[PDB]
Amino acid sequence: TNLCPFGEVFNATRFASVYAWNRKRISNCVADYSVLYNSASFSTFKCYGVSPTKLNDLCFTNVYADSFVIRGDEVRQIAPGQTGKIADYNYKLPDDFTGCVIAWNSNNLDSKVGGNYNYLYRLFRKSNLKPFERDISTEIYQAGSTPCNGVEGFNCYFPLQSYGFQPTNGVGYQPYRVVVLSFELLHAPATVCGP
Amino acid sequence: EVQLVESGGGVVQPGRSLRLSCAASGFTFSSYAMHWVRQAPGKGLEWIGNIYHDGSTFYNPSLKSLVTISRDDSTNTLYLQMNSLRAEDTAIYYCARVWLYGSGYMDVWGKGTLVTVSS
Ligand SMILES: *[C@@H]1O[C@H](CO)[C@@H](O)[C@H](O)[C@H]1NC(C)=O
Repeated sequence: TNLCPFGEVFNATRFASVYAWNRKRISNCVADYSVLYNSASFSTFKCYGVSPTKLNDLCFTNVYADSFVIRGDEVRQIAPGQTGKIADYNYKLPDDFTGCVIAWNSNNLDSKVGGNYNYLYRLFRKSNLKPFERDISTEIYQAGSTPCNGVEGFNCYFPLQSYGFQPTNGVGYQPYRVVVLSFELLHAPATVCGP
Repeated sequence: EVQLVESGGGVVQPGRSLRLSCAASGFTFSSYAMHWVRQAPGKGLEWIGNIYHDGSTFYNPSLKSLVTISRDDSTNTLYLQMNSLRAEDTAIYYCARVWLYGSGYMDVWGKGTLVTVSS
């Protein structure tokens, strides 16, 4: 009968970066989804495999909330079948994804006038990520035809780059907070239900 | 010209602190992000920490609370505080510099400092 802690997810003070996105398991609660879609704060509310209006009528199990911060034009890369830096090396959604991608502008929280640098994205990986795979591993990688045996070769590229968030940046470069809700459709005795 | 110089290495007791300094000369220290790297003899390079103009410090998840990266921008310097030294931290340390407006190429490197720990 108790409420699901969406306020600890959407209204959190700090979000982790997209390379180290935060995953929260939501279970044994009643989820009131009607305060999400009718809120005018979210610019992007795109649900795959479920309509957002019917979210109150279905009982799920093992609901996952994935929270991170990406810039403005990369919100389209949080979708099944997309390519880019975020989809390949930072956060990959499966082709059979069911759930909802919610994203809203957070320039007045996540931008500082000198430049906010608390948010990182991985620039390169040897292979694309598997879906729902987290790469917090920061490893020095090479450049080509010379090994990284110290300084001596071509100098060694770093995988994680920080976003340059200033509030004077135009929209599209501005911080957008992304929460991805992921469900499973009625395979076990369900724990997460609507009213 | 562009130059990174380091200081602070030596032979010290384990558990005693160290303060390694990386002075930058010839370029403005802003708009570049600074890295600390170490390598052990017989081992490859291991990245330690990043710090930006904001003061955002990012550490290696492998080693926790042993180091503390401290940037200073009045005199274009970078400090590393190392606390509670273990025997395996015998390493050559390097100061690295990336441009924030390109790929993560580390451009020029420090020549390095030698840290030898023993009892
Ligand atoms: C976050 O705070 C605003 C402030 O009014 C509130 O309207 C909104 O419902 C909160 N979000 C959640 C998920 O409770």
